[PDB]
Amino acid sequence: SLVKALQMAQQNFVITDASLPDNPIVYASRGFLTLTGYSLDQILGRNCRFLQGPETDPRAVDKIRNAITKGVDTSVCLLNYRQDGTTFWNLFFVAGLRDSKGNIVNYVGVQSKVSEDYAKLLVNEQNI
Amino acid sequence: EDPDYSLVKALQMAQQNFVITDASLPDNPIVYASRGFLTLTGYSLDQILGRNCRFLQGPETDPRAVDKIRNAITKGVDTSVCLLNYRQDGTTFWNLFFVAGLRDSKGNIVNYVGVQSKVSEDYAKLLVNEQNIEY
Ligand SMILES: *[C@@]12=NC3=[C]C([C])=C([C])[C]=C3N([C][C]([O])[C]([O])[C]([O])[C]OP([O])([O])=O)C1=NC(=O)[N]C2=O
Ligand SMILES: *[C@@]12=NC3=[C]C([C])=C([C])[C]=C3N([C][C]([O])[C]([O])[C]([O])[C]OP([O])([O])=O)C1=NC(=O)[N]C2=O
Repeated sequence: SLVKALQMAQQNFVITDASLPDNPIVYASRGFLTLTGYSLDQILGRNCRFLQGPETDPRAVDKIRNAITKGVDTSVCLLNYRQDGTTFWNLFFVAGLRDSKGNIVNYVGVQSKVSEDYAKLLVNEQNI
Repeated sequence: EDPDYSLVKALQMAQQNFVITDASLPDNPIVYASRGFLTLTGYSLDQILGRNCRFLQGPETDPRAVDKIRNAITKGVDTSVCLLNYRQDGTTFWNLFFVAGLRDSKGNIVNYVGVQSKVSEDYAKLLVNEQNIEY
């Protein structure tokens, strides 16, 4: 009763269109704007990867990239950057929205800023 | 290990037929719609976005069923309703849709997610008899 219990804050979510080449962001909640610091215009049309930066863990990025292309739902905690250049730890959950026949045309992303000590716990788990 | 998200679950059981409304905006207008909702209703994105979902309703739509959602919506309680909707061409179908409010850190509903589905005639009769029980 933790990983899901805390993460439950859902006002931070995006929707992406997989039918467009780089699975770009087609919708972002105002909460996502608040969290990331970006305007709607500087988000829409872009792959969510733009939040990442120098100190972002590449091996973590690889894990979700694979999860997404394989269509499996997963969550991941990695280092993200705001509009201004500050960094927060992002625990986000990505889930593919399958049509009646099982094809993914949209994806849901739910983002969460997590504390330092919780991030350390989540990252170490990923290091296995 | 993995979350039981109100939003994620509502969406996964949606069958690519859903919308997102913005509660902060006047009259809780649709700010996103899946292609599934597009084909179902016959409207284009330009004919949908910025509008309240009530535009799918018409002369025969049960005003009682409508009252049910309106109430559940103002009280921020998740519910599903089966009412008669009208496509852009004016043909009718029975819509069984589910709506769930999304709250911010302060508990305020800032977004709604709706999940619509066309139901067969025989199935509708069932859902409606059940619906009528509370009266
Ligand atoms: C971003 N959230 C997010 C939400 C959705 C629904 C999807 C599909 C992806 C993300 N990403 C992951 C990112 O876009 C990309 O998939 C990964 O970087 C791996 O692919 P690449 O090609 O870059 O190796 C999110 N990434 C973030 O860093 N933060 C989020 O909140
Ligand atoms: C519409 N789906 C739908 C989805 C969401 C997310 C929300 C918030 C509402 C709907 N409506 C209900 C409608 O917009 C309105 O809230 C009710 O009619 C009651 O309000 P009013 O002020 O009009 O009495 C949906 N209505 C439909 O008829 N069909 C759906 O698919």
